[PDB]
This record gives sequence, structure tokens and C-alpha cells, in this order.
Amino acid sequence: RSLKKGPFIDLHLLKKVEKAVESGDKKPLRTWSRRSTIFPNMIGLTIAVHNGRQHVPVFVTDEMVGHKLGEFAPTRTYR
Amino acid sequence: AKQSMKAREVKRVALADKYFAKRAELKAIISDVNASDEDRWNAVLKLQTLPRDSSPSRQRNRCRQTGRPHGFLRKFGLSRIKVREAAMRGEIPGLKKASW
Amino acid sequence: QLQYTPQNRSKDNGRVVVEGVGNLMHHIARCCQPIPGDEIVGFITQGRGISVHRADCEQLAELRSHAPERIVDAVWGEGYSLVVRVVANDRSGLLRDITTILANEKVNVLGVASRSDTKQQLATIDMTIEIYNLQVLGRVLGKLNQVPDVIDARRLH
Amino acid sequence: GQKVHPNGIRLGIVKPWNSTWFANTKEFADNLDSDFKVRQYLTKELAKASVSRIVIERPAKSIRVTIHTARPGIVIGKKGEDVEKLRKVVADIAGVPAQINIAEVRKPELDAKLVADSITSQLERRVMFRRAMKRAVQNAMRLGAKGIKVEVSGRLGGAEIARTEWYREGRVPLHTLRADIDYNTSEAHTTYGVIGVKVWIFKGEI
Amino acid sequence: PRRRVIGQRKILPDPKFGSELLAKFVNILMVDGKKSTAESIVYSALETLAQRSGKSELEAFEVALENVRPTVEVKSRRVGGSTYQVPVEVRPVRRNALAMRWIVEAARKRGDKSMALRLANELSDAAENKGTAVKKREDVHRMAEANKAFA
RNA sequence: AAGAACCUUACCUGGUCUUGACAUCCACGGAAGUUUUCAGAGAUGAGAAUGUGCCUUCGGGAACCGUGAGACAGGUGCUGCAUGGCUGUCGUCAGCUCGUGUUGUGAAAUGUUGGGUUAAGUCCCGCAACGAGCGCAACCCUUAUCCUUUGUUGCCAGCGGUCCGGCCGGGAACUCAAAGGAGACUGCCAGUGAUAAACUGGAGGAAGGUGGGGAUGACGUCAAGUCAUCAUGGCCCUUACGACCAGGGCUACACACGUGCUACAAUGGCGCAUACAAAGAGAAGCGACCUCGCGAGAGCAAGCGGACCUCAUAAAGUGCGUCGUAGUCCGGAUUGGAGUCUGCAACUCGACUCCAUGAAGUCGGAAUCGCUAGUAAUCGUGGAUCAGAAUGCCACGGUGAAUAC
RNA sequence: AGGAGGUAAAAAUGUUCAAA
RNA sequence: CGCGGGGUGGAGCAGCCUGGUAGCUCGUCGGGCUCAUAACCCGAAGGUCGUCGGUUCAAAUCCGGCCCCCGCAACCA
Repeated sequence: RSLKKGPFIDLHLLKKVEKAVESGDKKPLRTWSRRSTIFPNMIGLTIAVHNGRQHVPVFVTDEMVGHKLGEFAPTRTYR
Repeated sequence: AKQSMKAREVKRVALADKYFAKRAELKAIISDVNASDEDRWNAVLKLQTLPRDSSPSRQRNRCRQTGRPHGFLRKFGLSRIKVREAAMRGEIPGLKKASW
Repeated sequence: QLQYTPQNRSKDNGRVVVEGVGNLMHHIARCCQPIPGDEIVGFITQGRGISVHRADCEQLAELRSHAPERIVDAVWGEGYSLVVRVVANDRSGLLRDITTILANEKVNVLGVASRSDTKQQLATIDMTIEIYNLQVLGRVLGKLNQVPDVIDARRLH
Repeated sequence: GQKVHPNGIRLGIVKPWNSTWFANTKEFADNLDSDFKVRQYLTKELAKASVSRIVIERPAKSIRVTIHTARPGIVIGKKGEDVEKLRKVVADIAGVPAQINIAEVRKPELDAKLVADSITSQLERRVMFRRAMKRAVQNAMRLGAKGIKVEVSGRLGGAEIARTEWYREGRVPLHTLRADIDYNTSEAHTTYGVIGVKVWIFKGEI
Repeated sequence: PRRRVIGQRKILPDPKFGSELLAKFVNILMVDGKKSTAESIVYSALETLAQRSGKSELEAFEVALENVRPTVEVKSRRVGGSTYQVPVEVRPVRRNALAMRWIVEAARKRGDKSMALRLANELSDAAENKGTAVKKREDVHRMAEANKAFA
């Protein structure tokens, strides 16, 4: 579907994740990277993807991986 | 349009040549089928380190006079309004209204 | 006729700081009606972000018996929205007695939750509101426990 | 409004392009812009010397600059003093030696531009517009122009509502292509704002 | 035209048989530029017609073509002020022309397998002036009859 | 809008800066530049190595950097009914004016009306009108026939050599390419017409009465449009309506509409084979050929900044075979899966590929649109915009009607 | 050209002020 | 107190009488013609049949109460 090589993410978040990894599943993340793919070593994390004004939280689970973060933070509000 | 925008564009040109101009290599040879090792990953990960702009896709490219982002001609570097405005003046070398 | 603006302005947020951070999508739950004072306990819904459920409560405790790990902690940053039950004797213009007080008493009146039936002469009236200042809450309770037809008029939970 | 620019429609017929030279897209626009630059700079420091038109030529990396003016003596400063002063600032704006050629036009009223800004000059003086128009007009007609027509538009005199005015004398066959209809503009700023000035001048053919 | 009494367009007669009218008949079936295929369809129909009719084609066609050819038409000229029907003698060019137009018309409908074949059936039915094409012409005859009161 | 992922971008939310992203002037410290680490979303913020060069009449030098102060700066803030320039439009409609003269107290009129004629206040004639001007026409470009010029990367008849490929000697006739010219003028005749313009037919002629097409758009109207391309008078904001950045939005979706694409099929789909264009574009671009992949593409890598190289076997069409009138081998939306390419990045939100999926639709109410010739119709090719992103726009040839009393 | 006879159903309305 | 009749889309009326399936006109809505509106043309939705209960397999319809609305009567006193 996109990018043959290297399920892309932005570094600041990677390290943010790593840091939380050894630190343990703790306080929710302040990622603004909706573009970053969700690597397996992120499950259980309660990262909060920015939403254009809101910074809505998302509780990662196995399946939430190849799918990019943006998918879990709908932008437009309808009805 | 808005001196700030034009300055913003040239800033893009500055950072453009300052980096990738001789550091597009990362996505180049490193993001290539030869070293799919962590090295290639280093590439895709060091690329972000580079300031957001600089990358050519982030070169909106405006008119050299008015600076109107739309209707720009890569040829004269001028927006249709100005290219016409000068062409009529007799400015542009050999450029009369065609009639084929 | 006076029955959105809250969700449009709770979006202004700053109202909750979850485990060291605010700005997270969240909303006060309808099963506790968390009040500014006694902090809260927050739960993370799949969509619609964090679901605050007020500190200490059963449904919030039921979640503990499913995905307790997801549950999180927070405070208030900066007494909007709440309900109040006023079971009372009959009525006889009592509906006015609640409103008579409420009028220029200010507080929002969207809790049209009355129910006059039962068996005896005791109509069961409820009232959701969106009272602002915490002090205002107190003046109401003193001005509403007073009413002759009223037998009870306090923070429904 | 919709009348074709007279100078444009006759480019391949009578009117030579003001900026003769050549290049390719690989280095074209650059030469075109810098061209504009020098023409702009001169527009500035020569508006006081009554330039008519700045033709530019770009041969062998070099940038030649033919300059039409009615008063070369003031353009040149003193013994090419200010002239070379210009060639300096010119090649400075082009990073290339510029052969600054200055050609005098000796019929100041027989040019469009000169007359045009003669008018703007007058509106700058705050002289009543119409006097200025009839002025330049008669000057042209008695100076042999087989045709002339000028126009002014805007507040002119500071009217609440903008108007447009025009006088003509002699044939000005805008559709007769071979007709050498000189045509120039020079917007005229006034306290009430900008005011348009356009001038047509018909002289010959083939 | 309101004025330009323009002379008509001369054409290119048929490559197979000699009829120029045949060629015209190709044209009034030639959708788009597929004139090749149109021509294919044409000769096909003539071939099969020459089969069941047993006759020629160059004229096995006309005995069929004549059957639908109109005698008079009803252009709605509105003499006076208020509008009503007016029969009129049809031009020979428009005669055979409109005739073909109708034949092809009923042929476009009553579609079978081949276009050519269903059309072959048409022309046969026209030879027995029982095709829908003639019925169309017959209709024009009635419009002529009922309005024969006018001039 | 000649192409919204970021950028664009002007909007939102949030985090940010104020003489500032952009400009000069003064002063202060200082090469500019270079490299690198942390934090942060980023902007920025915080440290650290490195560099410190031509006037040296040497505060020193141009530059550039950062700092301070203020003049200022910034505005895509309003105001097209304050404007210029620019544009549509009525409309390529043939009209619209002026001089002096004359008529009338005057507004004005006559000129321009009238008999003809014309694509045309085009033309002739008469006339209190006589002339002039903007416009019509024409001068320009393109296209159609011919001659001259020169002959590559073009072409290649006739000659010779052929691995019968203009492939090779060789050829300047030919296609063609551009340069220069010829030619068409109601010029010839018949007819009509007031011995006028002109109209009608023919001869010849590539071409015929403006041959085809384009270019060019009058005096003006709508206080039409644009103060957001620009420029500009006002007004308005100026520790913010300015300036930076991240994410978002411009792609929302019960609904309505304009303009298009694609179909509903049998003059058609599908399969194999097969013939015939013009127009263009191309350098941090076009990218052969060969290898890999079902493919989009990938690796490798000539040629080309171009009549040679590349995009690049055009498609309809043609032959053969099939499907045989069913929602059907029609239709291709939608959708899942798996991919490719672009680009920091493809979820919101790209394109394209593969496997599968396979809806509405069986020629559309009232109503309404274009079009008279290489047009309509149908078919594919290309270009600007462009990292990528056409069913749009623009451009090019292929095929090829009907009808107009 | 001197003259006669033939010749179109229905189709309403438009807020206020406003420029050398 | 009395007798008779009626309550149906937003309006007016059907259809009930004689059980199953509610139609007409305007109006509302969608499109068209028009410079624009109406008119006109195309197309469309819309009615728990006063309320409750009952009779029945089924009730707009049959039956009873209730609320409304109108009618005729309220005489000899």
C-alpha cells in the first residue's frame, strides 16, 4: 500500500517509546506524529495521538500495528 | 504576496541546497537494496534529523515578481499575469501572440 | 424550550490533567457526574478518548474487572454539570418552587427530569444542571432543603 | 478593457522586442529576471533623465544596454561619469560586464512614454489634467505625428467617482497592423490615488 | 440557411456495386467513423437479400426501397397565425433519403443477431411492404389524408 | 486553481516571537562559514569543538552574523460603489463620432437618411450637405498549388554493394525542412443591372469570389469582476488582523445543482494476429536495449540537452476465432487482500499494479445542449501545472456523416 | 399598377433611496 | 335531563353504511420554464383515522364509556 521498505515513523516518537519501554507502561504519550506506524513493542501503551486540537488517547493492542496512528484519532467531527 | 512568504520560500531554497543537495544520499544509496541491515534503518531514521524543509518537494516555487503561487510558469519564472504583462511590453525575447 | 455548548467549550479544555498531562480528549461520564472537588479516576475508551468516571465508583470498578490496566489518573486543572433529585410531597406549584428559586439564582436548567407518579402523594422530581461556582451549590442546598413540599433536594449521584 | 495591447500585436511586424537576446530554459528565466532587474534599477535612477525605453541585448555572457532618452547629457552625469557609475551597478546586478550604450531620442514629444510621463509629471504637479492632455496633443500634431490619442482615468481632479477621458488627432489605425502605433503607459500617483495615462502615436507603415 | 442558398455536397459512389445511393445508404447507418463496418453491414444485408429474394441487389434493393419511399409529407407550416398541419409534395432527394432513414430506423429496432441480418429481414418485409418502415410511411399517408383538407 | 499529503495555506487548535520572517539607517560585540549533543512536535532553547582570508591611509576591510535602541517594518485586514492596470460582456454586432456648412428660438437634426448592393454607414448613384476619424475590409500568422535557394541527424528514385534494414557506396530528382518568391485581381467571357456598384453562370485555375482557420473586439453598457497577482488613495491592526512552527482543515455529508468521465452492449465485449498519424517534451530530465517481476516497477546501463537519442508497437480500423441478447464473457462502482513509485511522510489524503470482489445501470420525466464541415460524431497521441497527483484545461492528428425546402 | 375578399387562444408582477 | 349527527394527512372532504387493502383538491417538499416571482410542466413524501376499552383472526369501519363539535328538543306549567 505504501513504502516498500521500512515501516516509517518519526524518531522523536521512537525514542519516546523506547524511553517508555524500559520505564514501563505508564503516563500517556504526547505524540503529534499521526504519520508514524505502530511497532509491536508499543502494545498496552496508552499513547495519545494529537487530533488537530484534541490530543485523544488510544490504548494500543496487538492489531494496532501496521495501521498508522492517525487512524485512531478521527479528525472531523460529524453529527 | 506577503514579503514573509517570499522570504519563507528563499529560506526553503537555502536549506534546500545546504543539505540534500549533497545529502540526498541517505534515501539514495543507503535506502537501496544492498544494506537492508540496521544501516538502511539508520538512513530512514537520520533523514528526519534534517530540518523539515530543505527537501525539494517543499519548494512551492512562486513567480519571480508578484510571487503568486498559482499559474506559475517554470519557463519564465513568471506568473501568467506578469509573463503576459511583460510579453506585451515587448520584454520577453521572441514571444508574439501565436496564431497557428 | 431552553434545552453542545459544553462539548464545544469543554473542547477549550484545561479541565482535566491525566497522569501529568491535559489536552486529552475526555468527557465526564453519565454514571457519577464527577465534581471539581473530590478529584477523579479516569478510564480510556477505545474511541472518544478518556472517559472520566469520577473517583471511586462501581461501573469504573467493573472496568477494573475487565481491563483495569487501561484505567488512568487525573485531577481538574480548572462545579459545571450535575444532577439533583428532589422527591417531594405532591406539588401544588412546587414545580415553580424549584424554578422560583432557580430563576435569577442563575444556574442552568436542563434537568427536566421530573416524574410524578408513585402510589402516595410524593412526586419524584430530578434536575440536571450546569451550576458554575462551587459556592453556588451550597446556597441551593440550603434554599432547597427548606421547601415545605420538599422532603429531599440534594446531590443525586 | 479589451483592446489588445498595440505594442504586442505588432511585435513580429514593426516593433522590435525591447529585450533582444537568447538562451534556454536551463538559464532562461535567470536572464529574463536579471534583465528586469537592470531595467528596474535604471527606471529608478534615470526617471529623472527622461528615458524613453531600455533595450537590452545579451551577447557572449556580456550584457549590453541600449538606452533611449531625450536628454543624454543628464543621463551621462559628466564625461560618462554617471554612465560608468551605472555600468558598475549594472554588471553588479548581473555578475557580468555590461556595455551600457546610451542612444538619444531627439523628438521628446514623438515618443509615447516621454509624453505619457510628461502628463503624469503634470498630474504630479497637480496641474489640471485636461490642460496637460490638450497640451501634449497639440505638441504631437504640430510635430508631424500623423496620429495621436491620449487617455487619463481615475479620480483626476479628485472627483468622487473615477472618469476616463481621451483626445485624438489624426488617423490611429490600431487594426492596420503595419501602422507604427507607438503606445505607452505611466501610472500617475496623486493624493487621491493612482490615475491612468495612456498614449498612442501613429507615424508610418511600410 | 437564412440566406446562403448553398449548393449540395457531391459524394463518392459505392466501391462494390456502382450505386452512389448505395454509398449514401451506408452513411445513413455509419455511426461514428466506423464506415468500414457500416459498409460491411450493408453488403451483408444485400447479399442475404439477394439470397432469399434470389434477385440482383442493385435493384433487389429498390423494389424494397420504393415501398417506404414517401409521396407527401406534413411539415407544420403555420399560415395565418395559429398553427396546424399541412401536407406537401416531398422532394425526390428527400424522398429516397427519408425513405432510407426510416428503413434503417425500424432496422435499428427489431434487433436480432446481426445488425445486417435483422436489416435483411427488414428489406424483405419492405419488399412485401409489411415492414415497420412502410407502416411508418403509411402513417405519413394518413397524416396526408386527414389533413388533405389543407393547402 | 496551468494540478490542497507537509509545503502550498490565506483557515482552525495548540505551543511560540516581538524592531521582528522581509528592508535601510545608527551603535555595540563579532569573519562568514563549518561540526556536533541534549530537550522539545517543531519553532526554538541550552552547551561544545572548528573557522577567524586579499584595505591593511589598519575605529579597521567589503560581506555576513548576533545584540541594543528607535525611526520603522508587516497585513491574503475592509473598502472593485475611492482607484490604475487588467478582464467578461453585449459582440466580430456594424455600428459609433467629429470639423466647418446648413435647418431649427431650443433640446437637437441633417452628414449616417433615400434606390439599389454587400459578410459591412462595403460600394455606386441621388441628396444641404462637404470632408475627416474610430471601426468593415485589407496589412499579420497559419493552410491550400507551383518555382528558386541549400541537403544533415532529412529523403533516397535511378545507379552500383547487400546480413534486402536507405543497411552501404552513391544521388539532389522526390518526400520534407525551412528561407525567398509566384499565384487570385470579380482579372476573362456570357448574362443581369440606370452606359454604376454589384449580383448570376461558366472558362481556366491547387485555389473563386471574405477559399479554410486564427489574430485583431468600435463609441460604449453593466457604478459587472478582481483592492487576493500587482500597484494604489482612504480607512483599519501594529507585545497583533503581524512573524515561526506542529497537528489539523481546504477532501467534511440527510440533501440540491452546473460541467465531465464511464456504461447500459451484438455497427459490441473478449482472445490471437495485423496496417496506417500528426503534434509535441526532455538535464539534480528524457532514460534505449539486456536481466529479474503476473504487473505497477526493480537492477544495470548506452544514447540525448535533440529532423539522429527517449517517451514510442497509436486507437479505432483489418483478418481469423469466440461469446449469441442474458444483467449476461455487458458494466465497472464498491470492497478485502497483497504490492509498486513518488516524497521527511501516503491514516485523515496520492497515484498506479496484481488476485479477488463485482453494485446502479437494459438508452433515462418535465426540460434542455452543441453542431453545416474534414464539422457533428467517434479514436487515441501529446503538453503546461508537476516530487508525485487528469475523467480538467490546452494542444495534435486518425476515422468520418446527416441535413438545411 | 384599379380594385376587392383572407390574416395572430391565453401570457400577471418587479421593496426603499441613489451620483461630473 | 333528552334525542340525532360528526372528529380521517398541515385545510376541506371522501372511504364507515354492508369488517381485511384510506382516495380526491389545495397545501408542504424536490426538479423545470423565467432575468426574477407567480402561473404553468415533471416528480415525491405526508394520515398511530378524537381517546380509552371492548367485540374479532383482523376494527378507519362493528360495540360501549369519555372529551370535543354541530343539530333537534326542552311543551301543558
